Amino acid sequence: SPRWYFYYL
Amino acid sequence: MIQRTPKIQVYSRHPAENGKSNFLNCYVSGFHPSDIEVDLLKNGERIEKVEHSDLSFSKDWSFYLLYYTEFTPTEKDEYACRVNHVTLSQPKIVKWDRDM
Amino acid sequence: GSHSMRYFYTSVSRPGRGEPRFISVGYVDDTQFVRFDSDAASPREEPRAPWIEQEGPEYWDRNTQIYKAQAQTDRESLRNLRGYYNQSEAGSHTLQSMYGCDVGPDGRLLRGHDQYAYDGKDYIALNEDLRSWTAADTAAQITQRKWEAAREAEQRRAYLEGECVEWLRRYLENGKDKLERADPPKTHVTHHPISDHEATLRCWALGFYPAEITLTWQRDGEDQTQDTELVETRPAGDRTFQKWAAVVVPSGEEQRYTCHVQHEGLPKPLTLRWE
Repeated sequence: SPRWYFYYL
Repeated sequence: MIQRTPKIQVYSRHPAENGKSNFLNCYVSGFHPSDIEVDLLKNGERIEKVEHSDLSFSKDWSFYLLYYTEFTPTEKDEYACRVNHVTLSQPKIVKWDRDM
Repeated sequence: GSHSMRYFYTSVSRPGRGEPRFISVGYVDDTQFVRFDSDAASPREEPRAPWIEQEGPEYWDRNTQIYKAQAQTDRESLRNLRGYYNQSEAGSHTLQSMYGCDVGPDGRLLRGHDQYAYDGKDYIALNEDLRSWTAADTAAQITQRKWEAAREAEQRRAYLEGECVEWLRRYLENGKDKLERADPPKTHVTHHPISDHEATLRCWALGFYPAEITLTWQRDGEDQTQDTELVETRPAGDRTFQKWAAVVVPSGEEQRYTCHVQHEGLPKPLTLRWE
């Protein structure tokens, strides 16, 4: 499954 | 941005025998940006009912797609892939050759 | 038995035509098993392999909600990147993202990946040590400083070491033979006369999985690297791959030439001659 942590460049 | 011209291979899913059913493949890769147009041709004419893979890319970031249709090759029939891309001033046509 | 799970994200801004397109494809090894497209009529995660269709609506709904939040994140990433590069509002830009985990037969993390490319160039990548970044340029150093400051590497490393590996574990359980089975290549050599003095021997590998393969021509046991034509490995359309290698040989030296096929489907490499 895709990860559910997100990080802005 | 640096634009990259598509590499193109045209080939059968199985070794070609005259009058035996098969799938005609056109594999386009290494193009940037991702917008691209691929047609399969039978004797210069566009084949309708052509499917394609989901846009993906390899670890080196090169985008790729497989365009493919059912086909039954013969001695007479000419098959080709015709690709349009921002990098191409004219459509690139690559003929299918059973030996490659 | 050495498996990997990878997500490939593409976000494409189109300033005239509305908000940016987000697409995702998920892979176990060389097998695509899921897709998501924001331009679908009713955007939802969809199965692309038979062994994943056994997952229930909760699976698809949960993943759909994640892709939606990811798409939004990427929108902000694209906006920041525009500013870093002093780009105009008019231009379309592409963010490609790739993350995943490689495991040994013990099913624990051998290698973790987490990397980005902007407009088709390397931007930033997590180093093999999952503790440090490589930036491609001065723009990517802005991102490096932020992520360094906020210690987001530790977070990533923990995802890659934990959750990534457990999802992979589950998918191998569901896949069984479809994912554990290495299909050896079907091999043959073809002869293509050039003139009365020269012929091309073409050595063929077909119907193989996974994609990783080595094809080489030898002349009396010596490698013909610089004199061998080698096509890029290509999908057949049935979840198998193809490749060939070609060498131009002088008439009556055919039997000096051996084609060598290495593939995990083969206990030991095959040696082929033109017959």
